[PDB]
Amino acid sequence: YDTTNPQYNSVSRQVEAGDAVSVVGTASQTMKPNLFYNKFFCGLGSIPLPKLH
Amino acid sequence: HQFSSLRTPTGDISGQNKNNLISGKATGRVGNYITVAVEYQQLEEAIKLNQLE
Repeated sequence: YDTTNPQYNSVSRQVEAGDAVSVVGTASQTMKPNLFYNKFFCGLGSIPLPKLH
Repeated sequence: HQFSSLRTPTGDISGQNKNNLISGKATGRVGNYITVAVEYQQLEEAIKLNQLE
Protein backbone atom coordinates (compact mmCIF):
# COMPACT_ATOMS: atom_id res chain seq x y z
CA TYR A 1 0.00 0.00 0.00
CA ASP A 2 2.72 2.45 -1.03
CA THR A 3 1.55 6.04 -0.55
CA THR A 4 4.16 7.65 -2.84
CA ASN A 5 3.85 4.99 -5.59
CA PRO A 6 0.13 4.16 -5.73
CA GLN A 7 0.50 2.22 -9.00
CA TYR A 8 1.85 -0.87 -7.18
CA ASN A 9 -1.03 -1.25 -4.70
CA SER A 10 -2.48 -4.73 -4.26
CA VAL A 11 -4.71 -4.28 -1.19
CA SER A 12 -7.57 -1.85 -0.58
CA ARG A 13 -6.34 -0.47 2.76
CA GLN A 14 -3.09 -0.42 4.72
CA VAL A 15 -2.79 -2.90 7.57
CA GLU A 16 -1.91 -1.11 10.80
CA ALA A 17 -1.66 -1.75 14.53
CA GLY A 18 -4.67 -3.17 16.34
CA ASP A 19 -6.05 -5.13 13.39
CA ALA A 20 -7.59 -8.59 13.76
CA VAL A 21 -6.00 -11.65 12.13
CA SER A 22 -6.81 -15.36 12.07
CA VAL A 23 -5.13 -18.64 11.17
CA VAL A 24 -6.91 -21.03 8.82
CA GLY A 25 -7.81 -24.52 9.99
CA THR A 26 -7.91 -26.15 13.40
CA ALA A 27 -5.22 -26.61 16.05
CA SER A 28 -2.88 -29.46 15.13
CA GLN A 29 -4.42 -31.73 12.50
CA THR A 30 -2.39 -33.35 9.71
CA MET A 31 -3.71 -33.05 6.17
CA LYS A 32 -2.72 -33.53 2.55
CA PRO A 33 -3.53 -30.26 0.75
CA ASN A 34 -4.65 -29.83 -2.85
CA LEU A 35 -2.80 -27.44 -5.14
CA PHE A 36 -3.74 -24.99 -7.88
CA TYR A 37 -1.26 -22.82 -9.74
CA ASN A 38 -0.41 -20.96 -12.92
CA LYS A 39 2.32 -22.08 -15.31
CA PHE A 40 4.52 -19.08 -14.46
CA PHE A 41 4.58 -19.53 -10.68
CA CYS A 42 7.60 -21.70 -9.81
CA GLY A 43 10.46 -22.74 -12.07
CA LEU A 44 12.82 -25.69 -11.90
CA GLY A 45 16.25 -26.58 -13.21
CA SER A 46 19.13 -28.99 -12.81
CA ILE A 47 22.89 -28.39 -12.61
CA PRO A 48 25.17 -30.80 -14.50
CA LEU A 49 28.07 -32.19 -12.49
CA PRO A 50 31.58 -32.80 -13.88
CA LYS A 51 33.20 -36.21 -13.65
CA LEU A 52 35.33 -36.70 -10.55
CA HIS A 53 39.05 -37.15 -11.16
CA HIS B 1 95.42 -37.92 -15.09
CA GLN B 2 98.66 -36.04 -14.47
CA PHE B 3 102.23 -37.29 -14.80
CA SER B 4 105.87 -36.30 -14.41
CA SER B 5 108.98 -36.81 -16.53
CA LEU B 6 112.55 -37.96 -15.90
CA ARG B 7 115.86 -36.82 -17.38
CA THR B 8 118.77 -39.11 -18.27
CA PRO B 9 121.70 -38.63 -20.67
CA THR B 10 121.19 -42.12 -22.16
CA GLY B 11 117.70 -43.13 -20.98
CA ASP B 12 118.63 -45.70 -18.30
CA ILE B 13 115.66 -45.82 -15.91
CA SER B 14 116.86 -48.85 -13.94
CA GLY B 15 117.05 -47.16 -10.54
CA GLN B 16 114.53 -44.35 -11.04
CA ASN B 17 110.88 -44.11 -9.97
CA LYS B 18 107.81 -44.63 -12.13
CA ASN B 19 104.43 -42.92 -12.01
CA ASN B 20 101.33 -44.70 -10.70
CA LEU B 21 97.68 -44.55 -11.74
CA ILE B 22 95.85 -42.82 -8.90
CA SER B 23 92.13 -42.63 -9.70
CA GLY B 24 89.94 -39.75 -8.55
CA LYS B 25 86.20 -39.34 -8.93
CA ALA B 26 83.75 -36.46 -8.61
CA THR B 27 80.29 -37.20 -7.23
CA GLY B 28 76.87 -35.90 -8.17
CA ARG B 29 73.65 -36.36 -6.22
CA VAL B 30 69.93 -35.64 -6.42
CA GLY B 31 68.20 -32.85 -4.53
CA ASN B 32 64.66 -32.37 -3.20
CA TYR B 33 61.31 -32.53 -4.95
CA ILE B 34 59.63 -29.30 -6.02
CA THR B 35 55.88 -29.84 -5.58
CA VAL B 36 52.96 -27.46 -6.13
CA ALA B 37 49.54 -28.71 -5.03
CA VAL B 38 46.03 -27.26 -5.32
CA GLU B 39 42.58 -28.51 -4.35
CA TYR B 40 38.99 -27.40 -4.88
CA GLN B 41 35.41 -28.62 -4.83
CA GLN B 42 33.14 -29.99 -7.55
CA LEU B 43 30.36 -27.51 -6.77
CA GLU B 44 32.90 -24.72 -7.21
CA GLU B 45 33.93 -26.34 -10.49
CA ALA B 46 30.32 -26.33 -11.65
CA ILE B 47 29.30 -22.81 -10.61
CA LYS B 48 32.43 -20.67 -10.21
CA LEU B 49 35.51 -22.05 -12.01
CA ASN B 50 35.96 -20.55 -15.47
CA GLN B 51 39.19 -20.12 -17.47
CA LEU B 52 40.85 -22.77 -15.32
CA GLU B 53 43.82 -23.07 -17.68
